[PDB]
Amino acid sequence: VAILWHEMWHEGLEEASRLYFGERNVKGMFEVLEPLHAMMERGPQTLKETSFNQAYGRDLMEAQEWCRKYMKSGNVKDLTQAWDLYYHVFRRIS
Amino acid sequence: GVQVETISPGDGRTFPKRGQTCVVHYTGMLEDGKKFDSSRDRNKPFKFMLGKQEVIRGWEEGVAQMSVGQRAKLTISPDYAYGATGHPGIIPPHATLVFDVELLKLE
Ligand SMILES: CCO[C@H]1C[C@@H]2CC[C@@H](C)[C@@](O)(O2)C(=O)C(=O)N2CCCC[C@H]2C(=O)O[C@H]([C@H](C)C[C@@H]2CC[C@@H](O)[C@H](OC)C2)CC(=O)[C@H](C)/C=C(\C)[C@@H](O)[C@@H](OC)C(=O)[C@H](C)C[C@H](C)/C=C/C=C/C=C/1C
Repeated sequence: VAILWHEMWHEGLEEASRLYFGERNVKGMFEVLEPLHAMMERGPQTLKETSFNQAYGRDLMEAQEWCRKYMKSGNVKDLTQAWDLYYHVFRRIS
Repeated sequence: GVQVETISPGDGRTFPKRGQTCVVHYTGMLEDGKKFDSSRDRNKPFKFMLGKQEVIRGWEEGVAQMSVGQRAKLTISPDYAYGATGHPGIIPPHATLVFDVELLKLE
């Protein structure tokens, strides 16, 4: 299917934060986020995917890294640092 | 429920409506004064839309009865906050929370 990266990340982040913050589902949080990070990995193919990448690309990649660190450390503090960056990009997408 | 104790008075007439965006500064702490989060440490205010379940019930009901400019002390029962589960690694089970929150403006 065809979806704007702007829209994909908006609904994706809303879903992930509901699962983590609302339902205490960290496993489910990883389920929804990983696909969206995988899409970014193949890279922008349109002008709108390119501009989104230029604006929000560094922040999302850094957030993925804090998620990655959580995975090794067990430090809930690392997950909150990821969500600080996710919140930041979200409120600019809106 | 939630108890609201005034630290500094607001204008007494400009209250938030459901669907309005409340801009606040907050410092949150466990009932023994241990701080867990503060927007003032970040120098940037916190925004949330009232009556949308974006935030815990204690905030929804506590902030609703504040008027612009007012700095209040919200004492929130675990029932109006994170309950028996709490928030793993951050907020313990059955925790009463205390927020110092100032309603800066409405949008
Ligand atoms: C840097 C990490 O910081 C966290 C906030 C930290 C987490 C742990 C807490 C000790 C705390 O330190 O806040 C804290 O002091 C505190 O308890 N707060 C935050 C200040 C307002 C009161 C209270 C609160 O309600 O938090 C809440 C609480 C944790 C969970 C709430 C509670 C009420 C439920 O009805 C709701 O169910 C879903 C979830 C967190 C928030 O205020 C954030 C903004 C909002 C949400 C996540 C949900 O509303 C979500 O819904 C899908 C949304 O619509 C958002 C806008 C979508 C986007 C993508 C998500 C952004 C994520 C932002 C996360 C952050 C800034």
